[PDB]
Amino acid sequence: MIVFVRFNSSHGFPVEVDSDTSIFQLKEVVAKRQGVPADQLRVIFAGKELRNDWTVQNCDLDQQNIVHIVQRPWRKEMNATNSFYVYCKGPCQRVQPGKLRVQCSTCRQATLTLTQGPSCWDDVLIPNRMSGECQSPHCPGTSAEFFFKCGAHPTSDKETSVALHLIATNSRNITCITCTDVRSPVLVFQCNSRHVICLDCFHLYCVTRLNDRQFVHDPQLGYSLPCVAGCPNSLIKELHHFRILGEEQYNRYQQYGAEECVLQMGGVLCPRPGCGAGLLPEPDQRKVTCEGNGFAFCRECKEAYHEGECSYRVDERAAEQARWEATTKPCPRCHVPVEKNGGCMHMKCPQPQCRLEWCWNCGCEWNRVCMGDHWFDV
Ligand SMILES: [Cl-]
Ligand SMILES: [Zn+2]
Ligand SMILES: [Zn+2]
Ligand SMILES: [Zn+2]
Ligand SMILES: [Zn+2]
Ligand SMILES: [Zn+2]
Ligand SMILES: [Zn+2]
Ligand SMILES: [Zn+2]
Ligand SMILES: [Zn+2]
Repeated sequence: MIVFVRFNSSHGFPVEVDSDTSIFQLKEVVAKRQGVPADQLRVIFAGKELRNDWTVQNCDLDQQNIVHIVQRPWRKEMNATNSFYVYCKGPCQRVQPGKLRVQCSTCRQATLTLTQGPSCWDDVLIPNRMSGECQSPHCPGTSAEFFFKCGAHPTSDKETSVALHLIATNSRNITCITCTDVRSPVLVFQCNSRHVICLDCFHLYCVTRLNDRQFVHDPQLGYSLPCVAGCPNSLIKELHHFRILGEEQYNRYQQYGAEECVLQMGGVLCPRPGCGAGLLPEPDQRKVTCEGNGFAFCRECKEAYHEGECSYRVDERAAEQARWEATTKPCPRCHVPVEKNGGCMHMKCPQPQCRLEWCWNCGCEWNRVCMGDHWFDV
């Protein structure tokens, strides 16, 4: 039996299997075809992942179906303090806990005394949105500039990372829409229902819909994907979020609209996994080589050039389980209770004979580590 494997490319090259051929064996075959460890490969078919020990018959893989193969190792912390996540592009090259910092938006020093602590994303994302008096001599300094750095290791004061607004530490023990596991962290989709997806699933979701070319062109935004359950008006607008796919898959995303153009005209894409390059032959030509300015292929079947003939829904309970949205403490020194009034973890005690500033979560004296890790609740 012949199925088609899409591996980090939109053309599905063929592989022979029987009914009794296992998934982990199908992987082993594509693994040694492409110089890639099979303990990193993931079989995706009609939006469901196929398990190693399943067979073609267990999978109901008919003749001339199309599977996807994608390189993401499965990675098996729930109780984390942190509130924010950046994408660190060196060294880490992955999603890490963000460390939050503020400075005056004019002089650019750590001298801006904030009118009040932030409590939500818009406070620290939207420009000129919060305020204070800079202490710097002779600085007009009216506006706070919040910036994020990777938390995992030391960072200089200019070595910043982009925030991932959509990503949350899964403190609410919410299950994933696609795979139904309680994983942390998760990406919350900006649909009505706030459907939740784990980072693994997200990866697979993006890379398959990349190979399918089922990405959505929004006139006033570029190319993106909605919430996986097809929720209306849920395109991820904050396009820095497709950086969490790693350089290589992210680089395919940056080429997508360039490639879609080449097809618009009448050209066609090189099928090699790796080279996703666009080419513009004579409309009536059947032979096509990688000329921008590697190999020669057949315009029709997209194999090494030859002669004569060429050879979703999500679950209801999963989707309702996966919605992100579905008092006073004693002052650590004086012991008298205070309420929190918003999202901010910065507390001050109002008894004037103690007046301790403290972290609401930790019950310790307020400090840069709580400031950076969990200034506010999310
Ligand atoms: Cl975040
Ligand atoms: Zn880092
Ligand atoms: Zn200033
Ligand atoms: Zn998942
Ligand atoms: Zn949704
Ligand atoms: Zn090529
Ligand atoms: Zn052909
Ligand atoms: Zn007190
Ligand atoms: Zn704290």
